[PDB]
Amino acid sequence: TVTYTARVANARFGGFSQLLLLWRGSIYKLLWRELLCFLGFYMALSAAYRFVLTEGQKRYFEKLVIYCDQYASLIPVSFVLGFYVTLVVNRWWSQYLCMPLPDALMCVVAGTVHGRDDRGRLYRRTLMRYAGLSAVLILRSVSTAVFKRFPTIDHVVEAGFMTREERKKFENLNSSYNKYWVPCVWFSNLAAQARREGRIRDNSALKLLLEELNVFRGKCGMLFHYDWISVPLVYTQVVTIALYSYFLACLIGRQFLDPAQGYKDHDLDLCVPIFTLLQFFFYAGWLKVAEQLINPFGEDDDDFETNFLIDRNFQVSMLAVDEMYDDLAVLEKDLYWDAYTFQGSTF
Amino acid sequence: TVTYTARVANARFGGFSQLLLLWRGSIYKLLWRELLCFLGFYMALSAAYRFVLTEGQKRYFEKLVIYCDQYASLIPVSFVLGFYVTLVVNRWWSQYLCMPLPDALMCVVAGTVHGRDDRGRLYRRTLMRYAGLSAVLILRSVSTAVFKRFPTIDHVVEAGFMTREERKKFENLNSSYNKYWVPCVWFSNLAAQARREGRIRDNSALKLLLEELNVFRGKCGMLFHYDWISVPLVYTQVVTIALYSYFLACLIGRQFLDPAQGYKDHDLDLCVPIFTLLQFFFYAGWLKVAEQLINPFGEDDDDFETNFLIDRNFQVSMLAVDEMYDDLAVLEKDLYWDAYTFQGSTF
Amino acid sequence: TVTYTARVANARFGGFSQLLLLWRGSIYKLLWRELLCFLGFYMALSAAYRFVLTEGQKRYFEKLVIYCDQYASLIPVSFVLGFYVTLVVNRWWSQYLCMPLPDALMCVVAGTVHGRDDRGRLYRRTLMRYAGLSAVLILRSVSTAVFKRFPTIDHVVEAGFMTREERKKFENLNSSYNKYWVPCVWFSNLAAQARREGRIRDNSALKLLLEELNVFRGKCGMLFHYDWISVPLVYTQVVTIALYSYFLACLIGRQFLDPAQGYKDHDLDLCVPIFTLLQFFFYAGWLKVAEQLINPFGEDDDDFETNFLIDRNFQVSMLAVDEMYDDLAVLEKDLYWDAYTFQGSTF
Amino acid sequence: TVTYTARVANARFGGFSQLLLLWRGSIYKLLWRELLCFLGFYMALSAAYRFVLTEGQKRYFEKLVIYCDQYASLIPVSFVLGFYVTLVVNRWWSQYLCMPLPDALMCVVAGTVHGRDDRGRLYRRTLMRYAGLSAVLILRSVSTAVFKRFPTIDHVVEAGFMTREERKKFENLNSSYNKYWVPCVWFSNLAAQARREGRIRDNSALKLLLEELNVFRGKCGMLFHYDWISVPLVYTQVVTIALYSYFLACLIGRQFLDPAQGYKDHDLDLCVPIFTLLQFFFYAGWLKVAEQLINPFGEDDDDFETNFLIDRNFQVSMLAVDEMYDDLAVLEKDLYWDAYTFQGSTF
Amino acid sequence: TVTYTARVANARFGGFSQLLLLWRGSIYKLLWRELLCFLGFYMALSAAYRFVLTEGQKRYFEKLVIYCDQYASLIPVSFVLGFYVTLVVNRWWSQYLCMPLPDALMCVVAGTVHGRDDRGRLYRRTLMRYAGLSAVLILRSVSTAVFKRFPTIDHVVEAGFMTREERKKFENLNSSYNKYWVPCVWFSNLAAQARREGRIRDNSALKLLLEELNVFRGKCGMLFHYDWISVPLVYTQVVTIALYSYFLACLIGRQFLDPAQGYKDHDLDLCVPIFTLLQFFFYAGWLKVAEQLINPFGEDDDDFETNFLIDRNFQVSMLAVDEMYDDLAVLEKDLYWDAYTFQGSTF
Ligand SMILES: C[C@@H]1CC[C@@]2(OC1)O[C@H]1C[C@H]3[C@@H]4CC=C5C[C@@H](OCCC(CO)CO)CC[C@]5(C)[C@H]4CC[C@]3(C)[C@H]1[C@@H]2C
Ligand SMILES: C[C@@H]1CC[C@@]2(OC1)O[C@H]1C[C@H]3[C@@H]4CC=C5C[C@@H](OCCC(CO)CO)CC[C@]5(C)[C@H]4CC[C@]3(C)[C@H]1[C@@H]2C
Ligand SMILES: [Ca+2]
Ligand SMILES: [Ca+2]
Ligand SMILES: [Ca+2]
Ligand SMILES: [Ca+2]
Ligand SMILES: [Ca+2]
Ligand SMILES: [Cl-]
Repeated sequence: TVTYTARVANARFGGFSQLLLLWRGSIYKLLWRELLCFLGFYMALSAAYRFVLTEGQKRYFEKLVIYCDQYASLIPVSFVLGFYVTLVVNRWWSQYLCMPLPDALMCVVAGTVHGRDDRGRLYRRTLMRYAGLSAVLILRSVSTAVFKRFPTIDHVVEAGFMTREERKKFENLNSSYNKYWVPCVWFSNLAAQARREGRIRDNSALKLLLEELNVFRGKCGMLFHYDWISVPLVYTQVVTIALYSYFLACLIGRQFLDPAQGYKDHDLDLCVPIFTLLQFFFYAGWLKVAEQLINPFGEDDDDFETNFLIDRNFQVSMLAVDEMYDDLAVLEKDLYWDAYTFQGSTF
Repeated sequence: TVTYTARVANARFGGFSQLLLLWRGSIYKLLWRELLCFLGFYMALSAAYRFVLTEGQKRYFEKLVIYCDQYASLIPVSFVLGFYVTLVVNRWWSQYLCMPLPDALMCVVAGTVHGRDDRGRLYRRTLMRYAGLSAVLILRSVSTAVFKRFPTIDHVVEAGFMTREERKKFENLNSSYNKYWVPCVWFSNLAAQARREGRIRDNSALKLLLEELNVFRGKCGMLFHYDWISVPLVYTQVVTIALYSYFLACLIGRQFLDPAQGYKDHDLDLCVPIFTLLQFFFYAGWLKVAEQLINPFGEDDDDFETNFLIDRNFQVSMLAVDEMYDDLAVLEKDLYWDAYTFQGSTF
Repeated sequence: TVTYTARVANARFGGFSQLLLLWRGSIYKLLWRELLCFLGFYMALSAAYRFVLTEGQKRYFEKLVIYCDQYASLIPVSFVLGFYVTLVVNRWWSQYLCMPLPDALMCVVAGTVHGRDDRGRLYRRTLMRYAGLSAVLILRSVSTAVFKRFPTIDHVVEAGFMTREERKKFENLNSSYNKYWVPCVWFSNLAAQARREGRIRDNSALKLLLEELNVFRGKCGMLFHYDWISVPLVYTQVVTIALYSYFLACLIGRQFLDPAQGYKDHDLDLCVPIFTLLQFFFYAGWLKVAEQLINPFGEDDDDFETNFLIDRNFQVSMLAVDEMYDDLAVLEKDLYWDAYTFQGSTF
Repeated sequence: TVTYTARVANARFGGFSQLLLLWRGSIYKLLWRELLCFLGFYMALSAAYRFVLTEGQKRYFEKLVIYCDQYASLIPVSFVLGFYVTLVVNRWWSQYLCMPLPDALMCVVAGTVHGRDDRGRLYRRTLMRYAGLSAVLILRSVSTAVFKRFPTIDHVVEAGFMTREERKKFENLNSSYNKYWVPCVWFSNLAAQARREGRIRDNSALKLLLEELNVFRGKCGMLFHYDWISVPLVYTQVVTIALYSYFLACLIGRQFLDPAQGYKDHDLDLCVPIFTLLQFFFYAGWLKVAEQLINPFGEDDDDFETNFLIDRNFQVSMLAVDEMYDDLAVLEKDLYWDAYTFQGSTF
Repeated sequence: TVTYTARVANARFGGFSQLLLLWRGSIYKLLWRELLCFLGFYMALSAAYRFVLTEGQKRYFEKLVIYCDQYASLIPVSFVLGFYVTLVVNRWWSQYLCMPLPDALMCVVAGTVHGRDDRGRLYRRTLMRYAGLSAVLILRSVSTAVFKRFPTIDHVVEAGFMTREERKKFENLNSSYNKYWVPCVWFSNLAAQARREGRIRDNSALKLLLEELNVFRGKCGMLFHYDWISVPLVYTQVVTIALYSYFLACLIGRQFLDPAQGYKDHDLDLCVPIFTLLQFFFYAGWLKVAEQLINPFGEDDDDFETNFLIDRNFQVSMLAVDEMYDDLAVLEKDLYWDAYTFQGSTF
């Protein structure tokens, strides 16, 4: 993730111009290789036309150039690319919203799972750790960065998310499917035990805990579903073929022809297809943004900070339910007990 | 479902090019027959024009070709196809989200339906099996693959989803409508019996069970509703007619005319309508993707893995509520009891 | 509703071609009269030009034809029609989702309203009947088919949805507004009485009943709101005028002119405006689909099966809460007590 | 609101033609003045060109007309207008859904706030009146029609929504912000008092009451938010300027030039820019529909019936919670105790 | 925020014309500098062409002007700008809806946290202050205006949102991440203490309090998420480059050429590119609106009134839970105890 929200807080005279100087997360970084390849093929064709081909071959090449310039418009590149990019961006933001966060759960646990003794600390810490462990399991399933951080379950155990007895129980479970859900079942069982023990003081608190657990588990499952059900491969293939075929057609039909032949709209030889290069920049860049966003759990610059989120979530959960439990400041009268640096339209 | 999420985790230089070599779930697999038929008709017309027709017939054919090339644009193919494909894709993802999953229910059941004896196991297993049975009934109603797997209720009984006494009760029920909802009513009655027996320890736990059951049942009903209320037949007919009429018009108007006649934009005979073939590829492929996605419960490559989901859901449910019930590891102090391979914009 | 979901389960070679042979719910059925009228006016104009008008009148008519062919594009028909049709289709699916269903309520009632005696049956049956009666009242308010089935409240009483004492109470209520909500208030009062009687065993069950009742009542009210707040009349008028004016302009400007005059793009007299007829087919058909979908509660082929849904809902509700109450098969060990015809991307 | 839902229940041969004869809520009513002004300016320019200007001035005017006809397309009128109108329509339907309705609250109150004596009637009536009063306060804040009906709080008191003691408490509250929320706090306090008194029999009923109250209050607040956060003024200014500049350009460039000069596409003087008038009709009408819908709480024909809704809501609430409380017909066996005027795709 | 909702309550003859005279929040204010710069560069180029260049240089410049006028259309400015602006506007309204409001919480607290003594006042005031403090912490994290108002935590303490003992606890918490969530954990702990003390009379009231707290905390977290996950930098760069390159191309290709050369569509020298200036106005203004809306928490005219909302929320919360607690007017019979200044379609 490359944040620039502060740089654009106000609409200024040089508003988005200063963002053109950024390299990390930029279009230049994603596109300079493809732009160089396109320019190289174009200049190879141009050099062949200018220096290699004979006169009759040049006339045939000019006819082919005019033909391909005229009929390259039949490719619905904008049509297919717009549909694809809209689909990808919608999936991208939805996938970000699907990352499980322990904040609601840690608030409920701190308010509902009681006891200053070691057993209450154990209960709260273990419930939050089960939530974090489910998040880690699904994230290493769906994110290449998290997988590189946790390539084995041994790594997860060594990171403190799973104990060794829990590891024995986890691997002893007979299932051929992804086991990210197992800590959620552990959470339900442990919450039931805590309620039966009296650590959870009422059935409504247990119900609230289970509801928040199910929200968290639903987010994990939604991450799994997005990972499994890709954007349909046929759409990806079609948009890739549209871009490729259109720009090969442009490699042919955007060539500068000899102005001495008097071809219409061919009388200025600039030797560099600046507008064709710009059009490639925009269309291929749109496709590259979809390429980067289609799996936001990879290791692109603008891909989500999954490992950072894991660390933040674990630290904040443990702070909230262990250090902060029953640790309020004394009830104090505030400053305005006895009370800077629109009403409506029709009034 | 053809997953390629890992292949596109990062935006690479050969980003989507390597996906063009895939055959299963590809545009080539869905479109090669139609492309061959279009090319065959085009070449039949071209051969007739080149070898069969007389000179005056050729002149009339050339006039007709110019006319149809000019006025084929009056067909709003892009207009109708874009609307249709957007509608289909939205319905497709919504339908995937409507498939019932037992994960929330299994967590609630494991946390709320109690007893290590055989009767508690029976309660938990039977509740999860009722959920799975409702899912199977609606899926065999709406999915051709699931129907081929369960062509009769006898098959459902032999798969273990329904017992024979339950089969007698099920077929003895007098209804002319789909009975997918019956196991949900069985679930409500059994949950009430469990609460009355004391296996469910509180009324809030029963309420949570019923709420999750109603979420599951609503997903089953939404599957039924999507199956019943098709995309309006008139839209399908209109987009099919638009594509067909436009490409018959192109079969006429994209023909290569004799360059000796000096017709404008007709001076290069390439003998193969490469750009017309590409345009057919893209437009007919868009329509074929809608065709494949319109019923995502069939047996296309990218159709949903309904039978796999049935098997996974049943196995995971039975694991969660029977093997994993009250089977926690002992409460253990974690690694960070005494504590790898952004704050905000305005700060 | 004309369902064809099974016919399109798989994307086949003759995928959507076989749907072109359907008549019920088809574009041909909705559009053949308008297409005939357009063709008749076109041929009347063509006959007048070919046989009636003098030479100077023909020259003026040709100038007018060229003018209207050129400047008919100034009408933003595609612009207005696309907006209108998207709005209509979104409202259409939302309206289908707003039809009240008793399934959640019948599950809750079967699980919460208890007693095998006649009084418990009376309670459950009456609660489900109040829900069904509210649905019937709003549906006959908003659906012409349901109104034809229930043109008076006497018809509703004779159908068994309302008793005669309930009819006296209902008509004795002093209100000038639609009374569809009255059975929902009856439902709340009866649920409160059942809880006070002990038939509902706990306050959380009563709360769940009231929440599901409020979901049902909200769906009825949303049906009323969609019926009241039409698509803005000005949009309907504007799109109708756009279509009409554009196609009158085409009646003028698509006429075949005498090829002997050497007008550009006028040298082939086909005598039948096949592409203009196709364009009318597509644009007027789009408008006709919006026309049919704008009120999905009428008696069009693809309009919702409201009376079928009423009958199904009543039958299923009465089955669920009366025949199926406390009628479980004995708890039996399933087939897999001692256990046919993807893990993740980063693994 | 101008309802025509019944007129379009079925797609008929004269489907939308009969809606063109309506005047209230029509495009003609909203647009005839602007259309007359545009036509008057056009005819003033045409008269000046035809009768006033000299020959050289006519030649310069013709050159200017050709220039402005060519380059008026550079104004992205369709681009900006489509975005703006989509935004406005989405906000419009969302704003309608945000109007608070007391139906859920009246059902809950009738089912939960008990007592046939005068005190129970007082409780139920006062709770529903607090809800209605909050609705009235926010509506007179946001709706000009409701403000004209209630220009002072004295008018609200005289309408029976607020008592005089409540008026003293209301105006004695020290706040510079809109006080629409005050009756909701009164509602919470009164519900707590009723529960403490025993009129509300259980804590779950109180919780349900507070949840429905918070839904109602959230709808009131959402009305306030929509009133405050307008569609960004810069979008309104930009679309207004786009329309105005484009149609001034058309006033210049759509003028009929002397056909004797042989200007291309200028050889038929119709003296009336029928297609330009139609284009103005459609584009300016689109803008006028956005103008009417942007504040749906004004006094346009298609603006919401806010005062009617206030009256209906108050009457129905008082009927539901006072006249209908504990006023059920005796539990009676229905007609089908001993039982007119689709199963699935894969079956 | 620049509200003009009242000015557009009705669609009037001078409907949006009167909004063109506004300066604050206007397009003129956001765009006059860029428009002046574009016009200055255009006139510099025009002066060079008219007065500086030689005849052969003029001919080459004219050829370049024609080339750039023709091929500047290859830049998909409308394509990229429309996508970007739609994304920005959707994020903008979602971000407004994400601002936390204490209204639901203050209603619940006033109805559930009891006691007229000083301790009950302390409880209610402190809970509402914790909510407000969480809102302030996240807002100063995400909003530059709120940060300028609260550049240090000392400023927050001096504003009364945080006490000094709470400040010691807050800074003593060991975390490297944003601590906006800490007052929510304080809220949960204090609510648990109040329930254990008997100030909260039932477990369902505590559950409702925790649910509303979690809604509030989720809104704060969603503000953090929107601040962190910017609109992808590559989209911003691409749209900025598209606009810039297109309008530099127009600086070249919109130049008025010498009409004596007889270039087609170059025969009227107006010396001022009025239509090019208008096109720049619209396209660059669209981009500037996205620029202003992309971070709606800055200090633009139409940016949200975050500090006003902070003050309003705190004042209203303290009024609702302290001044208004258990302060009802006596239950009084209303005016209509013994009872001004549509039924359905199918009836
Ligand atoms: C861009 C993409 C990559 C490269 C490439 O694909 C697309 O670009 C294509 C363009 C082709 C050339 C077009 C024109 C001619 C003239 C012809 O002359 C006929 C005889 C003559 C004598 O009188 C009649 O007038 C000889 C062949 C030649 C040079 C083609 C060679 C192959 C080329 C380079 C193709 C190559 C594979
Ligand atoms: C399609 C919709 C329904 C029908 C209809 O509306 C639109 O279509 C319109 C077309 C009109 C005709 C256009 C051309 C001429 C030539 C003119 O000749 C001038 C003199 C001449 C002598 O030298 C100068 O050259 C005489 C009149 C005539 C025939 C029009 C008659 C009315 C018609 C049929 C209109 C009719 C009401
Ligand atoms: Ca990525
Ligand atoms: Ca399929
Ligand atoms: Ca209809
Ligand atoms: Ca209005
Ligand atoms: Ca801003
Ligand atoms: Cl609850």
